[PDB]
Amino acid sequence: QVHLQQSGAELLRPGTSVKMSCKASGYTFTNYWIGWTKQRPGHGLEWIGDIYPRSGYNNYNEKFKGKATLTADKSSSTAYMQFSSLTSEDSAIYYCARYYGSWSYYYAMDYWGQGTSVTVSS
Amino acid sequence: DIILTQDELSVTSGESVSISCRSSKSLLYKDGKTYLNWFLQRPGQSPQLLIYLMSTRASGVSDRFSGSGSGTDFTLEISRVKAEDVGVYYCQQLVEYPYTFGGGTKLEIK
Ligand SMILES: C=CC[N+]1([C@H]2C[C@H]3[C@@H]4CC[C@H]5C[C@H](O)[C@@H](N6CCOCC6)C[C@]5(C)[C@H]4CC[C@]3(C)[C@H]2OC(C)=O)CCCC1
Repeated sequence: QVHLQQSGAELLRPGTSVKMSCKASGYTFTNYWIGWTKQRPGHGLEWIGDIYPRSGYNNYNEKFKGKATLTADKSSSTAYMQFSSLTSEDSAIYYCARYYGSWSYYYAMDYWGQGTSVTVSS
Repeated sequence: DIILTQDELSVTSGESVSISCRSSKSLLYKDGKTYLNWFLQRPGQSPQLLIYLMSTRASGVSDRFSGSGSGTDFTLEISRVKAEDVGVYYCQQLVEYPYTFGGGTKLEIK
């Protein structure tokens, strides 16, 4: 069955970087877009960015363009998200998810990871 | 950015309910498609997809769920509400960058 397995909870100091993983199984990783979402209490869901693993094409919500870096390793079917310059506002659950559709068009996140909890504290 | 507005809070089991999502702008794209999605986030779980392109039920989703809309008003209809439908319902648009979500509407059964 389709599965997106995300890495475990992180507790980090302000100004550090984190790199979290999203390992895909049960479908062809290079045929679908992956995107990342941020969920904090009081702020519902926010879109961070998408990547098309086959091509490495990535694009961002302007407000995360400074902060988030998306990559994909085709050989391990793993997507990564790196966050630099962590602040207390980065304390959130982060999801990865696959999009229904193809390469030239997609419609919605159809299979979701379980979320990675990042907590930023001094 | 496109703003999607939902009430924070929405019932007895078996009743019908609907969730409203109001867009600041038309979500119709030049291809005639409306890039509006509905997700359910059950308590302590990841979001799950219900509806895409405003009115297409995703594979494996109960036909109790249906989506409609017109102009800037969108509706998720739920027939015969069940315990498994409890959670937060989010709308989302993919017609313009950045992609944006509604604030979520919480559904509880009494
Ligand atoms: C329906 C409209 C909404 N948007 C469009 C914008 C669309 C993109 C425009 C640029 C394209 C370049 C190239 O041809 C393709 N690349 C695939 C990756 O490898 C490199 C080649 C497809 C490409 C990235 C498109 C994919 C689908 C894109 C995101 C569409 O969005 C969706 C959800 O389908 C427009 C504004 C917001 C996004």
